[PDB]
Amino acid sequence: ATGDEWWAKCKQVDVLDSEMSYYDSDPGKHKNTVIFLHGNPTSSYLWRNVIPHVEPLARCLAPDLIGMGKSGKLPNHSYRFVDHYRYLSAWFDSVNLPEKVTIVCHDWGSGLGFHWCNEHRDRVKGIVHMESVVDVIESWDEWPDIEEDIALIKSEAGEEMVLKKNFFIERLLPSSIMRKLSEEEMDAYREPFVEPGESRRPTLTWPREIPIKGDGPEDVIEIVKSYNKWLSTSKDIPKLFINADPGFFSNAIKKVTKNWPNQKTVTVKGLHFLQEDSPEEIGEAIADFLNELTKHHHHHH
Ligand SMILES: O=C(Cc1ccc(O)cc1)Nc1ncc(-c2ccc(O)cc2)nc1Cc1ccccc1
Repeated sequence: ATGDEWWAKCKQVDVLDSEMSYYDSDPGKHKNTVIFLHGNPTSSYLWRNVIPHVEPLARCLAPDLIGMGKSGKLPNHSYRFVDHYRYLSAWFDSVNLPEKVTIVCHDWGSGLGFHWCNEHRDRVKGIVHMESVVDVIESWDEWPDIEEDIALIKSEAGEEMVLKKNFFIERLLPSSIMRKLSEEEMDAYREPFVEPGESRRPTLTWPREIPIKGDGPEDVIEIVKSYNKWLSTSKDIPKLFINADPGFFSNAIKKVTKNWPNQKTVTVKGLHFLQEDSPEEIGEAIADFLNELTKHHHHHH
């Protein structure tokens, strides 16, 4: 599936001063509805082999975050978490969502989705999350050891690595898929970032936002602390954690969420970009989760 083939099935809608591209399986159809949120450095294309398993059960939306995929670029090249939330938040209001939705999310898309859910709790049918931002990083012994890499990316070498050498696309992304991407799959991911310079800025700002205790930005830390607190006691919100084996953040997520009520776990084969190694098994687990939702079980503990 080429990039042009994927985006040919996608829509665009104005958002604030810009526009966002997005996949919509059933525009205008008020039914069971699932929103898929990608992360860094991917796009809605990441969900292309997952959505077909969910589409029979739900209208599927998968937006391109601002500055990414086929969505607009911001002329000031500010793509902090709050910048992204601004546009995603407005996007939610513009695609005719029913009263409650299910969020499926990955990486920084789970940061944005968790926060959106925290701020619209009455609209959350359920949350599927994987390789997700579930808490502030307080110890590098509980987490993958990227301390030195984050420091490196925060320095001036970050601009060279990403703006000029597109590090996240050309090295990080394929390093954390187990299979080898086809070269039309790789071009799909290169496509939004082919012009060197500031078009790649979103893939540099995103790791610069990572919520590290005593090193991460206070606004992202407060947002994460506050949706982590909410999720930790969200007994009324059904949740699926898709664990990637061996994964990247998966092991740290496994233990950060031990205490969370009403969360089931399913493990699949994968590193960070698990959707490219087990698309079908991720798709089936979502369909199972969605079939169980409709039973609206009254859980005891
Ligand atoms: O900052 C993030 C977002 C994030 C996701 C989950 C989570 O629990 C906390 C934060 N991710 C990130 N941020 C920075 C880096 C990173 C940067 C440089 C480097 O040499 C290695 C990893 N990696 C990553 C994730 C990643 C992506 C692809 C492959 C491996 C790992």
